[PDB]
Amino acid sequence: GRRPARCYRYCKNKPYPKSRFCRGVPDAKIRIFDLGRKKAKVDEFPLGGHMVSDEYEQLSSEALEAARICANKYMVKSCGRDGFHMRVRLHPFHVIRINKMLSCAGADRLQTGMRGAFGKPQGTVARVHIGQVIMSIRTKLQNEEHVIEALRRAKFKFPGRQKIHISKKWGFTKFNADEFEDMVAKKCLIPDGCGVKYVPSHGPLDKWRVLHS
Amino acid sequence: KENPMRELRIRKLCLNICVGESGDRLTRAAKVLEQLTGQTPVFSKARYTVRSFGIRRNEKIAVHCTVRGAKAEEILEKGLKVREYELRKNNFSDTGNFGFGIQEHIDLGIKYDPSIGIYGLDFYVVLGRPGFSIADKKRRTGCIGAKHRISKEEAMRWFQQKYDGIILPG
Amino acid sequence: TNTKGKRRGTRYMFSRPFRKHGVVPLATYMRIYKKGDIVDIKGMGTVQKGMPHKCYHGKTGRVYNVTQHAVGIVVNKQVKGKILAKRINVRIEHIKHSKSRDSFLKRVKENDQKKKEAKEKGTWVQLKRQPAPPREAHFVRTNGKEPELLEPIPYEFMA
Amino acid sequence: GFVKVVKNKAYFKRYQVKFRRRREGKTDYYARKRLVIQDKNKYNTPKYRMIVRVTNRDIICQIAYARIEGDMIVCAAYAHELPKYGVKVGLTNYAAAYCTGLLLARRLLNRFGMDKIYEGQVEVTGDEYNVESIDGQPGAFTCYLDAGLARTTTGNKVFGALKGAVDGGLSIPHSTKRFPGYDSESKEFNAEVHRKHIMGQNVADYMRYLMEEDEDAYKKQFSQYIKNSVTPDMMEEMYKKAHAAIRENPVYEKKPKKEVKKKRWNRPKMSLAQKKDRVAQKKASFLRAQERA
RNA sequence: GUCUACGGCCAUACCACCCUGAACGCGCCCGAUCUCGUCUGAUCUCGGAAGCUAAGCAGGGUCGGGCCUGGUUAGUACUUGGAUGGGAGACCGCCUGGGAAUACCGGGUGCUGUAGGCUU
RNA sequence: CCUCCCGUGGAGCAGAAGGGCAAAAGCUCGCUUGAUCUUGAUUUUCAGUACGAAUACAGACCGUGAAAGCGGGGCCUCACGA
RNA sequence: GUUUUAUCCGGUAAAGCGAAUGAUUAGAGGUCUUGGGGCCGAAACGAUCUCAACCUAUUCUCAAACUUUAAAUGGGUAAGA
Ligand SMILES: [Mg+2]
Ligand SMILES: [Mg+2]
Ligand SMILES: [Mg+2]
Ligand SMILES: [Mg+2]
Ligand SMILES: [Mg+2]
Ligand SMILES: [Mg+2]
Ligand SMILES: [Mg+2]
Ligand SMILES: [Mg+2]
Ligand SMILES: [Mg+2]
Ligand SMILES: [Mg+2]
Repeated sequence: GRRPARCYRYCKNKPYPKSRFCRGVPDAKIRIFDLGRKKAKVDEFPLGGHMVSDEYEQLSSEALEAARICANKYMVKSCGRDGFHMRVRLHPFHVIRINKMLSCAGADRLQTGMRGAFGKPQGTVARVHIGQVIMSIRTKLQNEEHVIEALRRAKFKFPGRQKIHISKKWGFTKFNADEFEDMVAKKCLIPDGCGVKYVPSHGPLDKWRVLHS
Repeated sequence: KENPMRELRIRKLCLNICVGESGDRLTRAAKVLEQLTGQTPVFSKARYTVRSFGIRRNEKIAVHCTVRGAKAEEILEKGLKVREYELRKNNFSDTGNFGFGIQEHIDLGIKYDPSIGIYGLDFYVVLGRPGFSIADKKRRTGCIGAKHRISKEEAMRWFQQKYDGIILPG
Repeated sequence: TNTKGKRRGTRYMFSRPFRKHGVVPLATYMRIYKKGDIVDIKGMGTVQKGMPHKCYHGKTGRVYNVTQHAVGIVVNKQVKGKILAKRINVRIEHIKHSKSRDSFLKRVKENDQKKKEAKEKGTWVQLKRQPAPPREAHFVRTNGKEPELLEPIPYEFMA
Repeated sequence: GFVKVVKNKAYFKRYQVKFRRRREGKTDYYARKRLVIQDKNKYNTPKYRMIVRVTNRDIICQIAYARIEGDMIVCAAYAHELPKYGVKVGLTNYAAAYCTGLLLARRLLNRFGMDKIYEGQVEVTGDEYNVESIDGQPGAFTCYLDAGLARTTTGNKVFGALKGAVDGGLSIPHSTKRFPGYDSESKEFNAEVHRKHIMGQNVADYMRYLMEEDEDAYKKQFSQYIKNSVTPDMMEEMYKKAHAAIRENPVYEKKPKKEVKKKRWNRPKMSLAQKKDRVAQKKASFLRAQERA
């Protein structure tokens, strides 16, 4: 029912989002993008490991769903259901089309060949660049090998080449792990849920004195 | 101690009678308002057409008139006399002005007439200070400034001092 | 297969800049345009009358006729392998003085003044502007400071 | 609150302010563009407009032409210099508007040296008058009325000033529809009640009307009229001799004042060092308050 | 040092709140006979001058929002021209020139024209 | 329905979409017929032919407005025929 | 069919979405309501626990028919008798 992904591997078209011009798009295969203990605080999961593409290509929503399921199963097996938090960082926004031909023994049957060849929406894929992050897993610092193995197993659900990278940031934040603790101590960062709020040294002094109090 | 230019006073009183439909009922309601105010009122068309209330667009629905000055003071006095000088806490808006309703128009001064119904009406007094007209003037119009405004608390206090009223905990 | 409407493809060309909508400032009307001076045709979209065609946006021409609200401009247009001097009527909202001409005339006046002054004081002076000459020989002092040694940095994957 | 903040960051990020005088509510730019812009085939021929602005206590009459760096004013007359001769009380009324328009007209004509020619309508009546240029002589000065944001209904003091100027001798295109004499019912101009308004007879009638009903209300209304004894019977002759004095000497001479020490009445803007020090002191005091607990 | 009238550029000028305002002024303010408009003298128009800077307005303030301008981002992204360069490709590197934009970190917060006042 | 406050337009401008517009180009009133009589020039498609449409003028006769002005159809991009 | 020096023109590549318009992930903090309701609250949910919706500050990912910003290459004009 679905064409091989090699037919839609490369970014050959302009982006074709689901909009008021592209109507009738079927839903993407991936609906859930965050798994594990999403409610875990920032300091709970210091280690962050990403899986990073090396090819400018298109990843299908079915491939993202399969990789998410595989990584979730391995992480639940190894670190337990509350010991990790995974975030898929690719959303299938690019609609791929199909010019369907009649798969019978006849070309006279109104096939028309390449006339009016613009196709109906086949599905959705995500566009990934060289260096872009596909999946992220944050967890305790001692589950580094489990994160690496989960991402390695998830790599097999994707066409191109991917690298595993243990990032230097603290968890899913954009701040370095070595500089995270002192920044929180001096209140440049305030935890809220899975992320932190950066508090710059500007604004009203009332927001400063609600801190330090 | 208090600047004389900060004294609260009634800007307008804004009587309104919302008859459901047009015709003789609306004409009699207009006669009621003109009799009460000594002042010709105006009609209000219906903005939209609703089947539930049975009105069509651009159909004369209500009648209303704004009254300013000593006549507003007297009409408000009569309305509050009918209300027994008591108002609910929520009868006051957050912009510093308030209002109430009168069920029958004949219990305030105006005698009944057989060619006149038993119409009720709405009073909505708008408070103000000297200098509120700058928001309405044509040349060099401007806002009134934060301290010059009227709060709900100030409107309640003014009601209590002037008309020795009772603010019920509604 | 393209339409031939007068304003096809002008969606951004004739749109106003960001936060510069509304009333047209009056200095644009207060400008003075004589015959023979050089103007740039731009074509703002606030004023829909007397608009230039999209092929004259960004072009520069010479004024030959002045009316109450517009000017007549002789502007070169290239059509296939020929350039022809078109004459267009454009309201003054869509034009402005070209500063290249102003700078050139200021240079001419300054050069004439230089000729007069140099003939007064005898000594010759250079008027033709020369292109950027090669840099001349010079000494670069170290000020007792050894130049900083630079080496390429090692690779690391960032994000 | 539970409603979207309308004036959030993005609202101010995309907000486009209007022109400064539009925000101040002083200039109608739609009228100004049609009023001050000269035809391009007239080049640098100035376009003169007679600005009239009636104030709570003054009337300003100016003649100006537009330039890129700003309006250039060639002649200004005020109602506050009327007490220099004749009328001293009851300014900012219709008669004072006529007087200041006449004063502006005479002063401009004297500055341009056109006085013996273009004498205007010396004998005042409310009927229409339009000066005509004399051939072989410099042409009549032509300007256009700028009423601003004033509502130009019949009887406006801006049209009183216009009548004063056109009687002084300027060629201002106008009609009699907006003069106080005009009858909106019969579409006719009375031209006599207009002269009454020019001579202030309505104000005098008000004075003698208040005298016969409520003397203390008369005092409250025309309090300053009582000072120096301006009375309804002499009001018209006051205005006549004021017009005569305006015609006799329209030249303005300035009042000199230079012996003023440079005193500053405004707080100067704080420096960056001062603001930083203030913030630091506030932080220190807050921490001190906490440690005192 | 300021204000008024008319402006030019149109936020360094806007927005929110707070403080101060001498003198002229600008205003608020008082009234409805006349001019003129209203359901209403609220607006508009007109005639004034008892009181007031409470508001408008002006100046200043805010580790203020915005806006303006710099630094960083970054010689990064992108890119003109070149190669019988690499790679199965996808794409990538180099040569030759050009070269950004967020986040983040600083500074600033109207300038000025004409005419006329006030300020010992 | 009536009242206050906020409100950069997030509405409306006949219609498709795009542009434009706030004491506007939107809404409501008042008066009107410039949607009139004419000659040329020009722009758009373009061969620099035509039609259509449009822009700036000039000469009449008018409309409106206190006036500056604006108006010879519709805010602009289509709505047509040897 | 070129450069240089002045001077305009543009909205592509890139970038942005804690900037408008559309698309979209997740937590966090607040308190109104025809959200569910809630276990002992009818009794004044005596109470306050949860989930909604909403708001606020953040956060992941996007646009040929989105955009504040914005290249390289490019187009016009000028460089005098
Ligand atoms: Mg097969
Ligand atoms: Mg393709
Ligand atoms: Mg006007
Ligand atoms: Mg700031
Ligand atoms: Mg390069
Ligand atoms: Mg004509
Ligand atoms: Mg038109
Ligand atoms: Mg384009
Ligand atoms: Mg792009
Ligand atoms: Mg967005």
